[PDB]
Amino acid sequence: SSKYPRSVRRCLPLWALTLEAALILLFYFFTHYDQKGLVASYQVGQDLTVMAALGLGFLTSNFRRHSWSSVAFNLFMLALGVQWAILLDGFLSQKVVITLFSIRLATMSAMSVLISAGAVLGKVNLAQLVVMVLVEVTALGTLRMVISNIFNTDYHMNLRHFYVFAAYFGLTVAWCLPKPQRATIPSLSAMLGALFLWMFWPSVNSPLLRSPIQRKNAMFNTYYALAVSVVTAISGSSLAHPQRKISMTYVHSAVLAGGVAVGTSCHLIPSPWLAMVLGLVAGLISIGGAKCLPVCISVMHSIFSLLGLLGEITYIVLLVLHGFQVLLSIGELSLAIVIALTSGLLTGLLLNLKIWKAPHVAKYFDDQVFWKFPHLAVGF
Amino acid sequence: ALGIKSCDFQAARNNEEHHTKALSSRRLFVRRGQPFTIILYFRAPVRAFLPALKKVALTAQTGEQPSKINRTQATFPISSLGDR
Amino acid sequence: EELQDDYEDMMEENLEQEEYEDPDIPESQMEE
Amino acid sequence: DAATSFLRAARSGNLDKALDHLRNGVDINTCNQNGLNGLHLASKEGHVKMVVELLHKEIILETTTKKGNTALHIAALAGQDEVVRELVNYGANVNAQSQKGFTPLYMAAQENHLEVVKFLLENGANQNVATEDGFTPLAVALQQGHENVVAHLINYGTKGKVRLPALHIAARNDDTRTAAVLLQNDPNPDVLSKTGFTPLHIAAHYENLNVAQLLLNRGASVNFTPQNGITPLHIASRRGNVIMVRLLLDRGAQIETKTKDELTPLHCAARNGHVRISEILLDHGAPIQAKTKNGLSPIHMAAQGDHLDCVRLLLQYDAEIDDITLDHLTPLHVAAHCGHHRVAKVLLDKGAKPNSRALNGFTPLHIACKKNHVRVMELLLKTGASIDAVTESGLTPLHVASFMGHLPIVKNLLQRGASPNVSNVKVETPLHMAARAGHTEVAKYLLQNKA
Ligand SMILES: CC(C)CCC[C@@H](C)[C@H]1CC[C@H]2[C@@H]3CC=C4C[C@@H](O)CC[C@]4(C)[C@H]3CC[C@]12C
Repeated sequence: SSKYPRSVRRCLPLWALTLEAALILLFYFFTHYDQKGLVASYQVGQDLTVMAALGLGFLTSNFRRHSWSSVAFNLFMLALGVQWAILLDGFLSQKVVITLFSIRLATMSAMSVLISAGAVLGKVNLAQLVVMVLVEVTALGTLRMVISNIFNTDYHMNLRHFYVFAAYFGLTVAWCLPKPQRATIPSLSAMLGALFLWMFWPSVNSPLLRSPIQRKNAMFNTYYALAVSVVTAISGSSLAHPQRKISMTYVHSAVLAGGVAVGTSCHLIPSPWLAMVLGLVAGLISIGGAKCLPVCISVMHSIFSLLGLLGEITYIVLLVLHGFQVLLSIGELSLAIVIALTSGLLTGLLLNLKIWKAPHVAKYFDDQVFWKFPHLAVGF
Repeated sequence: ALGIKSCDFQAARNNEEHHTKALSSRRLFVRRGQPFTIILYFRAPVRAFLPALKKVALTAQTGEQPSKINRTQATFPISSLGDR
Repeated sequence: EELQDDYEDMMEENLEQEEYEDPDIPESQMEE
Repeated sequence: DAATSFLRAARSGNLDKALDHLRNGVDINTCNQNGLNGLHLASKEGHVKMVVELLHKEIILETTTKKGNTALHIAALAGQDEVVRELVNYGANVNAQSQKGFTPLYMAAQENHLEVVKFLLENGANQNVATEDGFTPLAVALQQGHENVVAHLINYGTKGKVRLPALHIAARNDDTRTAAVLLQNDPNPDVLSKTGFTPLHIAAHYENLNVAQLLLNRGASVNFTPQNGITPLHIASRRGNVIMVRLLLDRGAQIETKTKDELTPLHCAARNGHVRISEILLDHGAPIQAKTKNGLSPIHMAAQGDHLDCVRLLLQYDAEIDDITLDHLTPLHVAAHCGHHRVAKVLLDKGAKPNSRALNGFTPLHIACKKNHVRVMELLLKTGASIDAVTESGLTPLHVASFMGHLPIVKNLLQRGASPNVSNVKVETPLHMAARAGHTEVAKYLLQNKA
């Protein structure tokens, strides 16, 4: 088939405008409005927004000729995902009352999709990413509602599983795609994104904590675990590389190792030494995954999935201290992984449809497929 | 409506083209890798050529136990997109 | 493979211009 | 409805439906509202068989779209390698320019189509042709970050067309369809390669009778002599292509044409031992006594190649058995030099003089003894060759053999009654030569004899 991209002049605008019109109509029909800590509560959601846009958009900008698409497509996906998540958490957890807390939770739902998209960025166009956003937000909401119905937990509190759900969903969608690199300046921009993610990840580890002391302890644990993980990741990178040099690409994701490791249990860790130990173990596991997983597509997504699983395991280990609860939590994790993989299969089969006008496999990771550039021959 | 009346293998012409005319003028002797011509005769006039072409395939077999893995059996359609 | 003969150098080597020339009439003088 | 359906079939690659439409009477040069004919759509979608069939049905190859794009432009932008190769094989202009000045190489370079870029460069695409904005393929490749395309464009530079012309390629494969399309487009059957050879030369080399007949019927020169002087008849005679030789002779090929080294087609036939070709050329009037720059007649060439039956046929056609080169070498001298005792037997049985003298006085016996050719030696001594003949320097065959250290030759010469006490111009016996060359065994057999 032709390696020259098909015109999306009718598909993409119609798709995006119809989506926006439908969202506006649903907001009109189903959403409704409504102090001292107004700015303080706004800042947590703002920090999540800063992470979702800047850190996640630039973290994947490391590709040589795909930085524009990474950043701008992440922005588009965030804008769509927050609106759709507001509507979906409204529908599955009751009209929809819009508060800053609801915007914060919808932002978390959007960041789940934004994390998943890193495994597929450079291999899809904007319409495929729209489909991925819609289906993944719906699947995450369905998983949370199922957990709320079965295990009698709160719908909003079930959003803790979003690391492991995002990792396995992204891996599955990437596995379904057809089968197919760095530059210095995009690497520095990706480092900017990784630094913002690393700096504000304590805001990821406590949006859903109502109590102040729980937020305090979780934030402290995330901060110290992230510091330890940064040191371990930078130092051990030379071991897990053929040329014995530090890999910037490895550092960009392995900095977040401790934050993911303590993500679901930072509120239950009682002393900073335990969080520091967990950050160290996360860094060592990151070294091992970098050195061993490529032997057995995105390796960084693979070690992210392993680290999310490890965070769930350490939550299981800690939850006993603070065996039927073990069985219930293992069933919860297994259900989360099963739903993530199944919805990832469905999303990948939907993405493989011809009508999406997906880029040719010879044109992966290239901004010229989607973006205007000067002095190019256009059309036939 | 796609019944076959007869098939002419054109042994004389093909044997002349395939340098086997000394062998026979009645039996079809052909050499591999080079095309030969046959004429298929239908009992009734063929109304629509393209659906009829979609309806017909050819099979060549050699030996007592022909199979694809032995390359002793090949099934191919009648189309201009065939591998010559 | 199967397309090297489409190039001018390979065709030149295939046509063997040296085979149409009188190479030499060697004597190999016994003395020196 | 019919033209639109034909264009849809061309887009989808439905060759059967498109061929049915063309049989019905649809104009093959019809195009859509964008100016894309069936060839353009097939080149876009990479349908190689459809492209080939439409070229065979006489579609205008250089038809441009409303944007000035030829089929090669569209195949290069779409990255259809096989379509690009096929279009170039049928005579697509690799340096064609659209309305905005884009070339196929520019389109391939901007789309990071490395294989298309390399193929176009090998086919003479000029990378210096700029667009109306002044951009080159290198410039757009640099702007888009296509590092491999940039590297290949720099490394190629201005080397030029290293592929053969398309008609030479067609003649090499005996492909009459592509040659017919090419000659319909370009009516010159004598297109020159960089080496100076016509497609008729290639057809004669491979004995491609069909394309040779087509080229000759379209006005190819049967007598095209390049600078080296190698006509197609020379090539066909050298390669042993009997049917090509007959065809070329029937179309007016000259029998007496000489190459740069004054080789006739009979020289080439005799050099490689082609008896039937030599007989055909002789029956057409080829001079059997023609000489090269070194004075070699065809019997010399046949003796040089150990071509016994060619020597027999030349002798039957009244070739001079004692013809000499500029070094006064007879065919018997050549047969002795190369060790061909069968050729020597045929020559001696037909009356060749066994004691012919070369420039330095060497007989065939001297040359056989020099090169350790014992069978030629016994054959010559069996047919009255002088065992005591001397050269201008007074060298006997025993002298030569002792200097070269050929023990069997020395043994046979002394057993047949050669005196070991002969002397050179300087008083130097065979024992002197053996001592000087340090041949201990030859000297020992000499001393055990009467030396
Ligand atoms: C519903 C059951 C009981 C009976 C239905 C059978 C009828 C509808 C089917 C069975 C076999 C069919 C026929 C099979 C073959 C041909 C040849 C084709 O070139 C024209 C149509 C024709 C002639 C078909 C017409 C429809 C047909 C007669």
